[PDB]
Amino acid sequence: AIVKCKPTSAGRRFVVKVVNQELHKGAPYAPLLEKKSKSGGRNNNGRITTRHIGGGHKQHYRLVDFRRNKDGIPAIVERVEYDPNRTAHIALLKYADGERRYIIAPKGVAAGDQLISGIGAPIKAGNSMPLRNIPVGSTVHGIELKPGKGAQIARSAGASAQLVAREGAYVTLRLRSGEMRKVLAECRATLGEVSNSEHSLRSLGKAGATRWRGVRPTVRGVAMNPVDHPHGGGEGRTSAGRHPVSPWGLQTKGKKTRSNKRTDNMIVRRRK
Amino acid sequence: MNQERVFKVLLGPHISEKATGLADGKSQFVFKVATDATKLEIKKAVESLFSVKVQRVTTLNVKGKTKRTARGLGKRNDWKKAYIALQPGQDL
Amino acid sequence: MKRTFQPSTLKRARVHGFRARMATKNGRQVLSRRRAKGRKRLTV
RNA sequence: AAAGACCAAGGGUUCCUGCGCAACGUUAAUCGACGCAGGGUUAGUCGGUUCCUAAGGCGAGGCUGAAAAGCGUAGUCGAUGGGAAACAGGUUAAUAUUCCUGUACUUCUGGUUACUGCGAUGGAGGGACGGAGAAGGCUAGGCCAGCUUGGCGUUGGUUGUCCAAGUUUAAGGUGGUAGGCUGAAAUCUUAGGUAAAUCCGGGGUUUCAAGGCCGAGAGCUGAUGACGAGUCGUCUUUUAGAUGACGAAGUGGUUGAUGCCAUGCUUCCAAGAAAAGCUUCUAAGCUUCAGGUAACCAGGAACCGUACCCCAAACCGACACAGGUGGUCGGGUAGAGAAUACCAAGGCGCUUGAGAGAACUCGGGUGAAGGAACUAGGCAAAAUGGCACCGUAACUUCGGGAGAAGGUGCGCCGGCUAGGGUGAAGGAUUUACUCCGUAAGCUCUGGCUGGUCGAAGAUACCAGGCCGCUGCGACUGUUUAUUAAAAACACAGCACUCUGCAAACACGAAAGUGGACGUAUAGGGUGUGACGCCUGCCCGGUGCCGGAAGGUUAAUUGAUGGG
Ligand SMILES: [Mg+2]
Ligand SMILES: [Mg+2]
Ligand SMILES: [Mg+2]
Ligand SMILES: [Mg+2]
Ligand SMILES: [Mg+2]
Ligand SMILES: [Mg+2]
Ligand SMILES: [Mg+2]
Ligand SMILES: [Mg+2]
Ligand SMILES: [Mg+2]
Ligand SMILES: [Mg+2]
Ligand SMILES: [Mg+2]
Ligand SMILES: [Mg+2]
Ligand SMILES: [Mg+2]
Ligand SMILES: [Mg+2]
Ligand SMILES: [Mg+2]
Ligand SMILES: [Mg+2]
Ligand SMILES: [Mg+2]
Ligand SMILES: [Mg+2]
Ligand SMILES: [Mg+2]
Ligand SMILES: [Mg+2]
Ligand SMILES: [Mg+2]
Ligand SMILES: [Mg+2]
Ligand SMILES: [Mg+2]
Ligand SMILES: [Mg+2]
Ligand SMILES: [Mg+2]
Ligand SMILES: [Mg+2]
Ligand SMILES: [Mg+2]
Ligand SMILES: [Mg+2]
Ligand SMILES: [Mg+2]
Ligand SMILES: [Mg+2]
Ligand SMILES: [Mg+2]
Ligand SMILES: [Mg+2]
Ligand SMILES: [Mg+2]
Ligand SMILES: [Mg+2]
Ligand SMILES: [Mg+2]
Ligand SMILES: [Mg+2]
Ligand SMILES: [Mg+2]
Ligand SMILES: [Mg+2]
Ligand SMILES: [Mg+2]
Ligand SMILES: [Mg+2]
Repeated sequence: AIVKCKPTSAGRRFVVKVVNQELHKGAPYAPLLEKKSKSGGRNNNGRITTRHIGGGHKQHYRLVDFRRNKDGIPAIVERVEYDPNRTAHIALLKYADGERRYIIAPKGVAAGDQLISGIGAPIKAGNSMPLRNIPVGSTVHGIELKPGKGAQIARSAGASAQLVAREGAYVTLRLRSGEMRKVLAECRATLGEVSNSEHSLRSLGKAGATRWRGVRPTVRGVAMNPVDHPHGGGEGRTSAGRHPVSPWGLQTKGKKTRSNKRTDNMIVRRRK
Repeated sequence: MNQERVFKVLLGPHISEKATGLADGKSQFVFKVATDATKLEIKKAVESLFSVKVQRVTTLNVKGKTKRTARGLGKRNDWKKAYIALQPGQDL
Repeated sequence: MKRTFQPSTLKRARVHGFRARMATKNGRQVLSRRRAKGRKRLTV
């Protein structure tokens, strides 16, 4: 489902698109939609605070059910949809009581599949259960950190985590970052991989496609004047002239920035 | 209107050429009215006074003219005009 | 050639009118200053 | 395709009439957007207000902050969006979808009658929406013919296959069409819709398949009306302003929108407002009540704007300033066309003229012979230019290059000839806004030949110059508003690095907010800059990362000594 475009024009050369024909061709589920107005990555104060954000497409937010807390009641997937809010696909579960919900679609999940969450959920790659009921060695996604807070960890397209160890009240997961982390065994997770794993194979072909996604251009620091950037200045084209730093002076080649002593006990082994 | 307001609504007939032509041809009479006189208060006032039957009242506000003269820009008062149409027999 | 003044009475009111000035403390200071000088016009 | 007519913004009386000309008007002025005075703007349906919300604002308490305040919950505002309804004709010096005539529509209030479970701040539905493309169906508008009225042409001809003008008519009602969407009904039950639900959602049976929703437009009616050149009153009044009765024809064909069906359909990816009005369901309450429903009668629809200019002399530019100013309408012939030329409806000749016809300047026309010798440089100019057809190189990422290059034809009038569309007949479904089909007539596209005029037929306007080598940047894009458009910036792609979520990072004394209602295929920073082949050696310096045996080392503590 990776399609390379023919070079019928400049800007179409090097366009590689993910075209999923199994996605829903109609409208999303209206009761689960919600207004989502854009910021230009701008603050409470009206200040930017996050550069390169602006001018994408209008998007409805989809109310994705991250706390799959309808334990016991089975569901039918019955649809997989496109979500503009995330790189993963979403599936519209229809529960046995008729309630409809949106969840992150797992890898092999198609319309008509049966998903269930709870303690006694069968071990198949769409189901959700607390991490203590997940056998060691399973591949999981959408892992809670706080019981009841909802899925937080493995959520983007193709994301997954590996359950490597299980102590008393904690479970050790291997994140796709390579970090070994401790998670409460009471926290819920969904078995399997997240869908749309081929999303990384796509290539935008042109400057416009990045603008379609709401990303404004990045200007290099060496292209500026010294008043704007630490890398600015120089007659002719020059390098940074100093150890590379952010526009606010923080070194950006190495120079670890993690300063969270509160959560340090949850990190077994650290990788990024 | 349920008081002595009846006497403070109509300020007097309008004495234009358009007014007299309207009085003759149609049965409409142009009055000067208070600027806060509603169309219902004008109809009631012209019925209590003048002892006639009013068919329809239409009103318009008239901007006072400025006349920038003699050390400054003056201004005449804004005033309201009512076109009052009666039954054909009545002449007010 | 488009010039700097592009009149809009609604924008003029919302940026410089009496209620815009009375909404803040520095705006109330402008009205105090303009009353103390004796300006015939107070706001626009 | 405006230099015409409008809507908005902005302005504010500049609008019209009488009087007037000092100043204002780049001259004069009897004239005026100028002076004095008077007049002029009429709404249930237009636009506001009112209802509803977007971004955003303010924000009871609240949280935070030396103070001033900041942020924000409940709320409350905030259109550029959503939400009831009106058209034609007449009329003023100046208003008209507002006044008058005619015909409508919407929504409220009161009362009477008859029947009846009504009730939200809640549930559900609905409202309710993207880009592009297509092929239909209409309509406005255009043209032609017929008809009516008038004419018979200062000069050859013109009683005719002649000329001119007109040939109009809305909303609404009826109609449910082209066409679009969706299976419908009964019954039983139910982990859902924060509580309840008879509504919605889910589940199980039985029956029938045709029920429902939407929907341009046609026809009929509206309309015996209105309008209509003109005729007869002629008071007049010359310039023919008005003056009040009558008033002919008012029909077919074709073409046809960028308007409507259409918020439809197809397709794509970048995945496409909200809320209310509206329908429906119940909760608290209310139970002869109230309330609801339907019919009839009666009455109402308040307030504000409305003049006038609005590609402009009335707005933004100090000016009656060659600039700028959002949206709508936009006829004819030619034309692909909203280009262009000439015209229409309308509107103008741009507020100093009159001469003369020197140099020189500006903007053009033509030019002997030569043809880039000019010049820093072919700057400028000249040239090319349309359609159909033939033909077209290296190189290539296979798309291109390419309109490569280059060439042929082109007007007008006949002869023959091939097909679109529409279309009375007739036939069918002789069910009806039905289908098939149709002679003539209109209309569109061709083919083959012949003749003919001119120097010249893409005859005007309009309308690519082209080729070869090489540097730079891959490309479309962006930029020094006002001497720089580039090789600069961006860019897709690449890589390094940070970041485990109360993320890094950023703005904030803070609360909080962005990142993100995202979660390592993610987010930030840095550098490089499509693609192809690649990207070598150096860790001494500086930075960063990791380690911690040793040395040194802060506040602190205060042994000991000396007073
Ligand atoms: Mg980048
Ligand atoms: Mg850059
Ligand atoms: Mg620079
Ligand atoms: Mg610096
Ligand atoms: Mg250098
Ligand atoms: Mg009236
Ligand atoms: Mg009014
Ligand atoms: Mg104009
Ligand atoms: Mg004046
Ligand atoms: Mg005038
Ligand atoms: Mg003068
Ligand atoms: Mg005047
Ligand atoms: Mg606030
Ligand atoms: Mg307070
Ligand atoms: Mg409001
Ligand atoms: Mg609006
Ligand atoms: Mg007018
Ligand atoms: Mg609701
Ligand atoms: Mg569209
Ligand atoms: Mg003759
Ligand atoms: Mg049909
Ligand atoms: Mg007007
Ligand atoms: Mg100027
Ligand atoms: Mg002038
Ligand atoms: Mg001008
Ligand atoms: Mg413009
Ligand atoms: Mg033109
Ligand atoms: Mg020559
Ligand atoms: Mg020659
Ligand atoms: Mg030559
Ligand atoms: Mg030379
Ligand atoms: Mg020379
Ligand atoms: Mg040149
Ligand atoms: Mg030229
Ligand atoms: Mg020449
Ligand atoms: Mg060179
Ligand atoms: Mg370039
Ligand atoms: Mg410049
Ligand atoms: Mg330039
Ligand atoms: Mg570079």
